[PDB]
Amino acid sequence: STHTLDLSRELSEVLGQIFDSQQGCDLSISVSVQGEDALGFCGHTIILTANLEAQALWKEPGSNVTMSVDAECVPMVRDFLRYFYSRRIDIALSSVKCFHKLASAYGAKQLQGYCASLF
Amino acid sequence: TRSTHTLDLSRELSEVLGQIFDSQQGCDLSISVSVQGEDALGFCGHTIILTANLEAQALWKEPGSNVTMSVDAECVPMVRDFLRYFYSRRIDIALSSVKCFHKLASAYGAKQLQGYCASLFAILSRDD
Repeated sequence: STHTLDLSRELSEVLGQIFDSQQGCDLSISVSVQGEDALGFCGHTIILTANLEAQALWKEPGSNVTMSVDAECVPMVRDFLRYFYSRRIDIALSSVKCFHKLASAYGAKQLQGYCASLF
Repeated sequence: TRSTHTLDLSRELSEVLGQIFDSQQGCDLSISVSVQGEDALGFCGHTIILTANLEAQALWKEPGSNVTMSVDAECVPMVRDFLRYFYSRRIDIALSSVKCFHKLASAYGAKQLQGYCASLFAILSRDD
């Protein structure tokens, strides 16, 4: 007889909130838009290296990664990076075009396959 | 705005986080398990994962810190599964371990585990 306790349902948002806080980072993500560095974010190598979707972000702790995105796709970058942590993403008609561009350019094969089927 | 398509691959996360602890690589916390004074067994933690869990409140320390855990000689085999529970957020408890797992949770602020173990003996009050 073995009685199991499971509180693992929270883990999707638990990991998502680690990215939201932007504290204890060991990776710097710069978002260059129209030449100049428009936005900035940070990552946690320990969480990122565990996900095959975040293969583009599999770098040495302390490395600076430069993300070049279209001016149209600037609001969809935060959700895209959070998807590597949370492993959950909500896609609408207006964002399926931009999310497919990001997944193709940054090796998020599962997301790329999902966006392609939504057309 | 009327149609939203959601992708969810978050089911893996219980074991994904559990395997991070299993590997014992890329640690930024040293956990020394002492039994009757002298050091018996050693482990390592990841502050980023541990600080996210309220159960691991005892392990909420600066990256690089050395944490000492003073446990009973009987509760030594339950130490590895107790620390993994902070990562995986899942634990398998038996009749022989429910006594030890309640001692660990009470002494190291794992309130959810302490509450679960206490409710279990109302069921295990009998032999089998």
